[PDB]
Amino acid sequence: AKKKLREYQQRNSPGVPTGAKKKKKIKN
Amino acid sequence: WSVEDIVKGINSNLESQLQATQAARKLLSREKQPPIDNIIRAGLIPKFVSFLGKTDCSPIQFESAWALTNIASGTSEQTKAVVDGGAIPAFISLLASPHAHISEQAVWALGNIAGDGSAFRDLVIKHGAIDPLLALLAVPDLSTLACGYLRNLTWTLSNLCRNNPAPPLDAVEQILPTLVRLLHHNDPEVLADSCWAISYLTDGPNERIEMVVKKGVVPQLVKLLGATELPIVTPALRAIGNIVTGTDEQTQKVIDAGALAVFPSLLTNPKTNIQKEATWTMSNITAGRQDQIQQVVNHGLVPFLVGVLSKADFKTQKEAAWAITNYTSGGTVEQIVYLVHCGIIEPLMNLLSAKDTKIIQVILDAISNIFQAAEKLGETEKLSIMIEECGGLDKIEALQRHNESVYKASLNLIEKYFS
Repeated sequence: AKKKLREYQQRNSPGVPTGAKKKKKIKN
Repeated sequence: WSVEDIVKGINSNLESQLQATQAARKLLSREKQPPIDNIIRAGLIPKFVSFLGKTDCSPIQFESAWALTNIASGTSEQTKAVVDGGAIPAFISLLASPHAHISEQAVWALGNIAGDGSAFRDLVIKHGAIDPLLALLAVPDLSTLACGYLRNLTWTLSNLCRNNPAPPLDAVEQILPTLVRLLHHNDPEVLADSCWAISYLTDGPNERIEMVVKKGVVPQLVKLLGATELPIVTPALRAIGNIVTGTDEQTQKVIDAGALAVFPSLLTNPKTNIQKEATWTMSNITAGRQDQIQQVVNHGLVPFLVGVLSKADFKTQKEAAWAITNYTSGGTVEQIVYLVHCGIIEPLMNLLSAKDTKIIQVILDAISNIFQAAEKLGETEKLSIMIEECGGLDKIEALQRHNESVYKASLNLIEKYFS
């Protein structure tokens, strides 16, 4: 059977990579 | 400055206000614990939200937009404070500014708000955010727009694709065509967040996986799968990995696009997270049809999985065991005994010293179905001796007195093949 990402992330988290959620502006 | 001096100036009230709000922005950009909570407690957010509206005074717009962007980068409650002050429609209005740096700041802030979670994401969508954001990208040449500007729009777009419940189908359908274009633009950071957006959309029911795959993106996804920039490979492999959890026809599109030729580098990639997710995706390809298993065989990937099973961090060894049990459950007799010629037996037998009840059973299922293939060819006696000589029989012998379900599975191998 195929196993979807939730089961993989549930097996392996914390630490599974993801994109940035929030960014603080220090620049400009 | 102190917060108190800022309050005298915001409430002095126009030339004085900009310096104090400007002073607030500098304070909120400070490295260590900008004092977000006190600015909210002082009641300054309603003025900042008020500040987004001085179409006359662009300077107070930009500063308040910056200060608010940086309040919304904090906790969910701090983000809540910004929304509760009315910032969403004010920011949406600001996307149309003739000043590019102000339009971007509204884009950035909206990205922070949507990134907090599914409720704020859908509320931002309900306010009509998608159309003016996409309207900004409706240029013949995406290289026309400033590079830093484009990066935020892509990032902001990706947070709108993210996260129980999923985004409304209409929003994903409406944003997606601009997403495919961005997936081909030549900037490394834009590509990464394009893959991220695509990676989000492919995690779910097969109807969502199906949707991205129609747009012809899988050949390009396999291309980024082979990029040298780790920030690109990471989301590309996640997106490909999700697609191969689907049905047999979607899985055929990834193989046919050439994805498997990249996996020799990926399954030896020194970046821990890359090697494990490549092993997991292999576990879902080896859960497929027999003609797809022989194609892993044809691409030479069995030696690479024996290698990961032999030596890798422990979590991947468990991922490879699933790839192997899946292979032995669906493969032809010849493909499974080919595993034996490639050296599958020793790293499997070595891994059975582990005490986790769960993986012991995964390994034992692979061994029994493999013996049954040996039964059909008449080679069981060669294999029984092979398992014994690398120390596997002692371990198997020892699992009868070690979860009881593991123990009864181990005895069965003993009664049938080692008596």
